[PDB]
Amino acid sequence: GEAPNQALLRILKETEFKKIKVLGSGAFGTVYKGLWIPEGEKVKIPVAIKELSPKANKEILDEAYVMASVDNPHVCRLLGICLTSTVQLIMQLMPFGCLLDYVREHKDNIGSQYLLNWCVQIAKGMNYLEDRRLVHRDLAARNVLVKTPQHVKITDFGRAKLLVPIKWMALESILHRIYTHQSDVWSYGVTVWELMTFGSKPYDGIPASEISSILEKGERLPQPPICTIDVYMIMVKCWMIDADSRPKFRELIIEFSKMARDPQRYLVIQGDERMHLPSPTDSNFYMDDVVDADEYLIP
Ligand SMILES: CO[C@H]1CCN(c2nccc(Nc3cc4c(cn3)nc([C@@H](C)O)n4[C@@H](C)C(F)(F)F)n2)C[C@H]1F
Repeated sequence: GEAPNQALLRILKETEFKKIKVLGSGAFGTVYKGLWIPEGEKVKIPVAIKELSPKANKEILDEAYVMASVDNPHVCRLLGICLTSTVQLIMQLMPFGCLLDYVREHKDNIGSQYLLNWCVQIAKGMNYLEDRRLVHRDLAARNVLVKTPQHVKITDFGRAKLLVPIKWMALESILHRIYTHQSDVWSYGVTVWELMTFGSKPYDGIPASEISSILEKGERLPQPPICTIDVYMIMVKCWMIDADSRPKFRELIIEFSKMARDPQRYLVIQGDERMHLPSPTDSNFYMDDVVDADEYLIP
């Protein structure tokens, strides 16, 4: 019926990696910036290490299962796990952090080209997850990470399933707990709104229990000031009541790619194209034998 999942789960020794500093901390545990120095390979790989009760152990292994099973340039994969007293997930270091914080902090240097290219990349990553029959269930700008300003990836498979974030959820999901690739499209629309408003909070000040009612009446997130009607119409289509009436991720790739070819026709930003963001062709952008996880293949 379903294809065998032949993904390899790499078990890493504690001695092969070192923690440098804390990147983030929450109820889940803590995420560290680190370096992975495998076997006798002559490589140093920058990594994010998530360090974690037997039920929270099952939750991290379920996320590890999904994360080890993906392989796409716009999705974050699991590099390996370490089985210590506490289970650790070894992931790629995304040095610019999450896209949500990035748009808030670099707003004055974010042009239309970057915003539209990020929409294309997220749609590509989501289309890949759809090809793998994976429903994300938690797509949001907080769960899109920045490898470089020109390269983003979807992460956080903590809610991902085969075949709660109320303000990012489709109406069928809030009311009936129905999740499909089309409910991920709704979240995609909310994520694009977060990018276009440079990280505004959706339905700010409105309690989560009031969202279902507000959506049923037909209220939607407002048109961001930089968006032309062309961009907003796309967002609005992601928020149709009929799931099948919403665009598909494959069509979202096409639509945002056409717009990314003439970005100033679709997003109106003051001082656009005179804006500068770090690129791997900059002084001290990037230390001996350091290799990015994307260039380090198999054991
Ligand atoms: C709740 O766990 C999440 C944590 C983020 N995850 C993730 N997936 C793949 C790569 C990756 N690397 C990654 C994550 C990073 C990072 C650099 N690289 N810098 C930050 C801070 C400064 O913003 N973070 C956040 C999201 C946090 F600290 F929370 F992790 N991080 C996916 C899940 F493990």
